[PDB]
Amino acid sequence: EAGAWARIMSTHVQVGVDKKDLFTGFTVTHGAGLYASAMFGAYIDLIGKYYAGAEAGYRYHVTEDAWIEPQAELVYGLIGRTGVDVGKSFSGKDWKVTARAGLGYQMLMSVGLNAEIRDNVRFGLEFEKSAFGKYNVDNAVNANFRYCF
Amino acid sequence: LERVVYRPDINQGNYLTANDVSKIRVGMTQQQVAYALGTPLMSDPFGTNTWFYVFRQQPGHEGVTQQTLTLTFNSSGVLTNIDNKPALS
Amino acid sequence: EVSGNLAGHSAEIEQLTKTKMEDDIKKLLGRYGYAYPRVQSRVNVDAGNRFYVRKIRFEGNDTSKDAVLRREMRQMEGAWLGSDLVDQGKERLNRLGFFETVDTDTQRVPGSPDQVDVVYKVKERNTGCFNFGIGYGTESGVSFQAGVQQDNWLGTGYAVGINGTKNDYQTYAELSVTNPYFTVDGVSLGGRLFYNDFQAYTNKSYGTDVTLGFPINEYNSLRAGLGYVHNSLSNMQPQVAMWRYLYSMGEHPSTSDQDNSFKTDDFTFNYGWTYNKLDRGYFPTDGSRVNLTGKVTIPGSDNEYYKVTLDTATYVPIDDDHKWVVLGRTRWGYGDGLGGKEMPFYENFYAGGSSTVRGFQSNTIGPKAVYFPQASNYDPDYDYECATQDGAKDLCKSDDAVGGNAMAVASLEFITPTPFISDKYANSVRTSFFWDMGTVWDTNWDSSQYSGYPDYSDPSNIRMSAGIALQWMSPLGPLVFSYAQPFKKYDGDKAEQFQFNIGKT
Amino acid sequence: GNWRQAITQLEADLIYAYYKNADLPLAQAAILTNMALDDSALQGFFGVDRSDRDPQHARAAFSDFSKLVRYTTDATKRLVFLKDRLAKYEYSVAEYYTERGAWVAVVNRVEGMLRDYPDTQATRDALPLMENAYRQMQMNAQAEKVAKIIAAN
Amino acid sequence: AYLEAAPLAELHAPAGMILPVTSGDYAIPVTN
Repeated sequence: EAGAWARIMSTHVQVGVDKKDLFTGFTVTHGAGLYASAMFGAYIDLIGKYYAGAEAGYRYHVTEDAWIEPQAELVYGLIGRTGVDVGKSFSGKDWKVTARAGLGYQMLMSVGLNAEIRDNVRFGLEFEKSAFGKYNVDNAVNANFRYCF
Repeated sequence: LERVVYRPDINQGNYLTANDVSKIRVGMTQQQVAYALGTPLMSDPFGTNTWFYVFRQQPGHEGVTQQTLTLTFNSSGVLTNIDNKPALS
Repeated sequence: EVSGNLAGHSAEIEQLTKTKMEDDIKKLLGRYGYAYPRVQSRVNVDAGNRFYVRKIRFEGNDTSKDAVLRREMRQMEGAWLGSDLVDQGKERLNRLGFFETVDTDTQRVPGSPDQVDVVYKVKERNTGCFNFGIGYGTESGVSFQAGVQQDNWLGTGYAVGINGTKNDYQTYAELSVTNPYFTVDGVSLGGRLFYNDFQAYTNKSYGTDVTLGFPINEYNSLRAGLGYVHNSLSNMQPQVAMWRYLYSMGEHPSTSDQDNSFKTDDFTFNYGWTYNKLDRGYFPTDGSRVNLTGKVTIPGSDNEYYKVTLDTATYVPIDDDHKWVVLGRTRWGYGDGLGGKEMPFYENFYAGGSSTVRGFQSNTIGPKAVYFPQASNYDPDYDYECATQDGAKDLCKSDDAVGGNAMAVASLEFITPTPFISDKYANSVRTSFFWDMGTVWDTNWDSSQYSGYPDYSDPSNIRMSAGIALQWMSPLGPLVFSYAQPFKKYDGDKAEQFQFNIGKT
Repeated sequence: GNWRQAITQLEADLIYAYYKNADLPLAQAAILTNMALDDSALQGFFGVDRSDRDPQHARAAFSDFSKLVRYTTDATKRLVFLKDRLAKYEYSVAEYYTERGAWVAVVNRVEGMLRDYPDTQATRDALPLMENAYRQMQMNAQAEKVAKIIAAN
Repeated sequence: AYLEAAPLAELHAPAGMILPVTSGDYAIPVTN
């Protein structure tokens, strides 16, 4: 569950310790930084080195056909960023349809839909937009339809 | 092109051969005639007691060959006449 | 010894004789027209009665027009029955490709000792499909794509399809209508129209064609037709092969000059020959298919050339139950000009791709473009700098395929049973092993003027690859997926190990 | 109520809900009309004449409506409609054979129409087909009989 | 569509002609 590690390169030597679920550790050189990760259903992803940032999230269930999942990630050169996804599934006696959407702050936003018909009809589309960035997407959409005889 | 394009052979009507046609005689019953020749393929839809036996063949890239046999019966089912036309006019 | 109640057919039975022979005799009499002979055995055969067919009816044709099935029979009503006159009908229906299964039956007419009912049963397949979709954004604008293709349109027997697209860089469309039956004897008639305006150099073209054809035998047919294509080119990038052609045509473009134009009006004559004895439309187990077509120019055209293409494949079963099958495929073609004229580059042959040779990128096999040293607004960081005065001072090599004047592709494919059998897969999914190879090369390549560059005239540089492929006639149409690993490649080649496409060809 | 409720109500009358949503394979659990199995939305939209399609479903429908007659007011007109639709099939088959030249099939096929549908328009329109078929041969008496029946009508 | 179908009417023969005998099927009784 824990122990030391070391590696060498062709005169440089780097050492550290891996110690434990939340796992942590550190690294130094003989040129330093920290890292950590966890696997619960939550997760942790932390990286810090002499660039920094961390990502964490968890899938939450709201209904038997819907969920909420935060996956925010920070990036340091501090650049604010976060991402939380949601979704819902649909079904019926002769069909099932899945719709998806999300928002990620930089801020990227997208939507889409996936419909499944009994035998010969398939339809879906996607749209992308963003806001508050140094660049932005005003409006873009892609869509396709198939019907078989 | 009219004489070039392939056409499948077309057969129509019942099969006839001289060996069997010569066996029919006036006085035979409908059962005897049908037995000797087989079931008629055409009859008079409007009530005349008569049977038609027509042998017609038209091979591809060939003319038409046929024989017409008309059989007439009385109200008792007894053959009354044999109309033999070995070829088309 | 042989005896029986035969109508004089003693010579035929003797020829047949000189344990299964009883059934060969049954087949002989079925050809003569005895539906139910009796053989006992020192064999005595009772020929029985002659039979006639009372009527022919179909079940399961919910979408197709009745005329579609009746025209494919050879046994006519009101005539003697023959086994050969029905079995060929059974095979004939399979070749249309409109059915999942074909069953046959013979029924007795109640109360009629010498008449039968001939009944065919089919299950119609879902074969056509229509698609459209869009793409839009403020960066590039909105693009459209749509089209429909069906082999059987509403069950009328007509083969039609409409396709086209419009976007910021090209305009393309085509329309095709073919009637497989124009006359009662099988004379076919069809044609197509298209438009192709590609703005990217500039490449604008359009044209139409009409094709006539008819059968000449049970397994053979002929086709012929006419067409016209307009071609107008401008601002083409100077190339060695391209300018050889231009010099042949009498053009003299300025040295490394991007400001240019060229247009031609070419009238052609179409012809072809086919053979088709396959026993199935989607997954065949026997027979072979040969498709030989070509075109020639006629007086009054700007170009003078001819082109012949051969496309053929053979299926041979290994297993008596047709579960193990070996498939051979080969494709050949050749073209040239007349009167000193070179063949135009827009008719050149290309090879490679999931359809023609697996594991290689589409149209990437063959001679590559060699570019001459100009200036543009893309020179700093966007253009092919060796094509300009600053990036290069001599002829620049590249991997840009230009196509050739000759090609040869062949492959061997080993078709096997699937990992498992299920109702949804038992007759819809098939897997096989294959070995693919082929080559494309040019002609009239003057290797004496360009020595430091590859010699494109040597056909021996054969490209080869192998892999595994999966076929599936899905509810959404034919799909084929495969993976292959190239073994022999040459500098400039490109590869794609995972490829798939629509299972049509 | 609404058909949307009928779909919701499927969680629990069933024949009506199946009919409203064209759940034709499920409406047969009652074993009155199966005519929906003889058509298609695409064929309808383009005005395609379905006379040449499979008539077996129409035959079953005819049998069941006869059983019900043996709503009646409308069922009788439906029986007339179906009978005429059936006659059209035989008519089309006769035309095909006339074009192909199997005159013997034409004669027997039309005679069948005469026995089975003596009151439909398809029969009156078919009558000229027998005269032609008889005139391909030397069977002049039948052509005369056909001409006489035509002149009377 | 079925309500627009043309009415049916029996055919009659000229004197001397006999019509085919009606088959035992597709018989529609007279109703109100």
